[PDB]
Amino acid sequence: NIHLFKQLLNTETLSVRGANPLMFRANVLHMLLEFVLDNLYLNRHTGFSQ
Amino acid sequence: MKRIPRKTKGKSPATTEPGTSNREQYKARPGIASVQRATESAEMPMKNNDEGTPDKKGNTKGD
Repeated sequence: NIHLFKQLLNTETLSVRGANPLMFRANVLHMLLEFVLDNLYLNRHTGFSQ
Repeated sequence: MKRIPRKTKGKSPATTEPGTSNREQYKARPGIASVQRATESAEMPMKNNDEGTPDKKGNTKGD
């Protein structure tokens, strides 16, 4: 799952399996922002059955 | 005895160590080649300025 922590500032990371530790906080912050944004929805009422 | 030519005319058991594997993924920044090219031009000494000085015969050379 390394690729989810290297999409902000790992432009110089030559390896595809590696990631720069020093941008972990930035990557995690962006990940949390997307986590919040992806859930902005209103729960809808569908219907039931006994 | 050894010969050194001149540069100017004169008067005339297992062995595979567990750490020697090569797994490199580092790209230099700035690159080695670029800075090497620049510093190689930096190495060159400044040119000679012989004008106005005499020669072995005694006549000053220049223009």
